[PDB]
Amino acid sequence: ARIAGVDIPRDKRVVISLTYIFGIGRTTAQQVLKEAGVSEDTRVRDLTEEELGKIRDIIDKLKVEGDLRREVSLNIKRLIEIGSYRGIRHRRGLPVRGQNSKNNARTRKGPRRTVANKK
Amino acid sequence: MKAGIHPNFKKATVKCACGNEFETGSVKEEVRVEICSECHPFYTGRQKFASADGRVDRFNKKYG
Amino acid sequence: SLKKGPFVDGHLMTKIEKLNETDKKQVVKTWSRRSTIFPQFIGHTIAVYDGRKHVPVFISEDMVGHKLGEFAPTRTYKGHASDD
Amino acid sequence: KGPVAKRDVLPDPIYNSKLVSRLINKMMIDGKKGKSQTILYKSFDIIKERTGNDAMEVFEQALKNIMPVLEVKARRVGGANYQVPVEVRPERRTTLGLRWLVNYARLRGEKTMEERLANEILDAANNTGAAVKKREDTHKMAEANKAFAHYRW
RNA sequence: GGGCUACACACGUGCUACAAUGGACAGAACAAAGGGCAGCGAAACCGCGAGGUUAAGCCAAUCCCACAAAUCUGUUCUCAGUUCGGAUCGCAGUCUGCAACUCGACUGCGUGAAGCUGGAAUCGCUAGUAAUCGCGGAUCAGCAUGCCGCGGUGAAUACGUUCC
Repeated sequence: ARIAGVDIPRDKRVVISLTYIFGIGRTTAQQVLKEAGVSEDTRVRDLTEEELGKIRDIIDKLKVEGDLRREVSLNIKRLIEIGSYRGIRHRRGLPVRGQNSKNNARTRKGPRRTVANKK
Repeated sequence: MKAGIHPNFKKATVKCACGNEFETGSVKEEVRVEICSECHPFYTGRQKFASADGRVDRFNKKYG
Repeated sequence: SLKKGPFVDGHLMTKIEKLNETDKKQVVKTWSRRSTIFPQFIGHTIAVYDGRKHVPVFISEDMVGHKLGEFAPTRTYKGHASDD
Repeated sequence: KGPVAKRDVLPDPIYNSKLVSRLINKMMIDGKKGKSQTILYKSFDIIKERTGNDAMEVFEQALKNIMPVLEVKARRVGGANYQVPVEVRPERRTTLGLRWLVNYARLRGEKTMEERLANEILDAANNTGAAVKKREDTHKMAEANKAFAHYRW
């Protein structure tokens, strides 16, 4: 479990079912299915005994789950050892793309708490 | 071997999507298997599979 | 950036060129941080003009497309009161 | 000051009566007459499908069943609030009826909004559901505490 | 060259959502007003896209910016952190500009925060008003969720001066 992207779900149509794969998104799924000719097909999981394999190969050409996590990880590790400034933003809790800090930007900062008063 | 505690083990028929088969033993009469050592890229020598590691690093960026 | 291409002011170009062909002089200040790192520029160490003080910067093989002035932050950290 | 003039609604072609147009006004959200239109006709259709009866009849009985006879009105003359029960204006009756109707219909939780409006209006027809229960609750807040609002105010 | 964009946090004010009256796809259909020659730039072609190549016309009730969007019609998902929402970030491109690191915009791909309607408290509005959907302009090399306008769809209630 499973034949291609590991741990694809069940009782869902195949396109959203492999969008869950850490790699393929929506439009990429539209492309791999355009190569497939499945036409959707199948709402549940019942494709075909061999077609599941040929799709397994095309998905195999795409790459790849936790190694793709290793891509981003090795990339940011490349972005910290380089100096730096971008990875510096990655670990300050500072947003990296460049969008102030005086308000909001809590996506990294977190909620609580507060430690100031006047007067 | 205690009686009735241990499930019966009929001769297994391991199978795979690549058509590879293996003769073992299991509770089930037949066992389809998604992945085998003869199909997995690591056990099968050093197949490119999808990588092609290190392409490209740490630098190869030029355009004219 | 865009295409054709990354843009040094061009004085740094002839400077690092002369420094590469001969002399092998090390540590030089620059005010023009806008210039991108180049493969010919590799291994040099430049004092980067943040404004307040120059910050020396070695160039590893890994850095090229990043801006030369990016490595030195003008910003002072943090500054905050009661840490921990 | 004085009483204000109020416009009459353009009658709904189906079922003719203007009151259904009042439903088209209340059920509507985001200013969409068409979405209220579709939910209205699908509402008449789902009523037609289960337990056969004229939609106008079960609707009329429902709206008659969802109008409170009395309503309290809080007023702080002193310590703690003091509601005063009073006979409701018929326009206010149909207004409260339709508003609690659509409000409780919204919270039914059914996958189909039309089917739960159907279940709700039939609950009003059957003297049950959250709407009739709420009118009964208003009936409890009233009468039991009408003594302060007997003929004083 | 920086900084005016700081960052442990507080507050004011907007935007987007927390979804089946919905999301997504396909088809079909109705505007107003404004801007344009150092400009608008059609059509044809290249690129998935952004845009690019090339170039007609227009000093404009002629032509261009320009396609209206909600909606309607069907297909599909069937109630969940979801085909809900889009945050954050990575990679690869693109427009403007000597030049996009600080500190620009946009696109393709990938990543898929929080949030399932919000305590105390508080704001607007009496009809084409509130509700909501798109468009244009001033600004302007580039940068408009702000501001100023344009039109589409379009309600509920007003017993009354007891109380604020």
